[PDB]
Amino acid sequence: CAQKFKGLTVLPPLLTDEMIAQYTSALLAGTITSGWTFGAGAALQIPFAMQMAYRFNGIGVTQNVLYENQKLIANQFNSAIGKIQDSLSSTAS
Amino acid sequence: TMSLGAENSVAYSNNSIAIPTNFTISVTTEILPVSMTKTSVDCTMYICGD
Amino acid sequence: FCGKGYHLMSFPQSAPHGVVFLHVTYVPAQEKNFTTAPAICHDGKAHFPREGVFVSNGTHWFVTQRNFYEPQIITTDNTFVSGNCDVVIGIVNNTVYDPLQPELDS
Ligand SMILES: *[C@@H]1O[C@H](CO)[C@@H](O[C@@H]2O[C@H](CO)[C@@H](O[C@@H]3O[C@H](CO)[C@@H](O)[C@H](O)[C@@H]3O)[C@H](O)[C@H]2NC(C)=O)[C@H](O)[C@H]1NC(C)=O
Ligand SMILES: *[C@@H]1O[C@H](CO)[C@@H](O[C@@H]2O[C@H](CO)[C@@H](O)[C@H](O)[C@H]2NC(C)=O)[C@H](O)[C@H]1NC(C)=O
Ligand SMILES: *[C@@H]1O[C@H](CO)[C@@H](O[C@@H]2O[C@H](CO)[C@@H](O)[C@H](O)[C@H]2NC(C)=O)[C@H](O)[C@H]1NC(C)=O
Ligand SMILES: *[C@@H]1O[C@H](CO)[C@@H](O)[C@H](O)[C@H]1NC(C)=O
Ligand SMILES: *[C@@H]1O[C@H](CO)[C@@H](O)[C@H](O)[C@H]1NC(C)=O
Repeated sequence: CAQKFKGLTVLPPLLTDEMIAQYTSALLAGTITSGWTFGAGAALQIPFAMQMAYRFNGIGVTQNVLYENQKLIANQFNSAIGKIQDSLSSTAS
Repeated sequence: TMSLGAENSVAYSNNSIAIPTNFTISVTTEILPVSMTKTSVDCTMYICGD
Repeated sequence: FCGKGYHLMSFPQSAPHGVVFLHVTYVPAQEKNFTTAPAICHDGKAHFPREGVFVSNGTHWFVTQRNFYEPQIITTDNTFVSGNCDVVIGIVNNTVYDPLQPELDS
């Protein structure tokens, strides 16, 4: 089975596929609920809208733009996320 | 079975924020190789000497 | 990249067939609970901080920098006006002190 014999084996990896998923989930939760403060020390909570406003402010656009177009930005993000599933589900991998 | 780390939970809320009130200065090291040993081989003597 | 945390400066050292760096970093500590709001409405106008966040000491309201706790009184020099008070979600009523008219009224 799987060729085998003749002294050719395959060693299983140290980290299973569950530990990696746990790590990625922890990273996602930290990024969502802390922003970038958890990468330099203790995680500090902050509302998501304020974090996005500060990320807008970091690229040269004043923070009132998000506070005026929050609904449009959320809808655009949701549609963009939805399109990724269709893009990946196609046979053209 | 190896342990990934300590469990934690962030107290997320609609209107809540945390601001630090003190700081700590940390100093850490880091080691990086640069060069190795230079060697030369005398092939004629090594293949067969004398 | 240069150490863990907020980088300040580095000092190099020599090692056999190698090199050693000493990274100096800035690490925050001792956080506290606080209550925040996105905007403050004074006279039918929306006020936003310049380079700070809105914080509440249970009863009063202040503005402070995001990396160190340093409360200050909300004035017209700390915030800028844009729009009205019916488009931002979570706006909080308060008052903004004008540091010019009341004392320098002569
Ligand atoms: C911010 O954190 C620093 C430590 O990183 C605080 O300094 C430390 O303050 C404590 C007391 O709060 C000091 O402990 C005591 O100090 C006295 C005076 O020397 C000494 O007689 C006692 O035996 C005891 O050690 C500690 O020494 C001090 N650390 C240093 C390096 O001076 C600082 O107070 C904090 N500031 C705020 C606003 O929280
Ligand atoms: C939060 O901070 C405010 C700002 O100082 C405190 O206000 C108190 O009431 C007036 C406001 O100037 C002062 O006469 C008091 O001395 C203030 N108390 C202080 C400075 O301890 C307020 O008490 C603080 N705490 C709460 C729960 O609101
Ligand atoms: C903040 O202030 C605004 C304006 O003063 C308040 O809006 C008024 O709300 C009352 C009801 O409590 C209405 O009868 C008025 O018509 C509203 N407009 C005005 C100009 O008075 C608002 O209620 C206050 N509170 C909040 C949470 O926004
Ligand atoms: C935050 O506010 C929104 C809108 O008012 C609400 O739907 C949501 O349940 C709130 N989250 C809480 C109270 O945890
Ligand atoms: C802030 O308060 C909430 C409830 O009052 C509490 O669960 C939370 O632990 C507090 N934050 C910190 C950093 O202790």
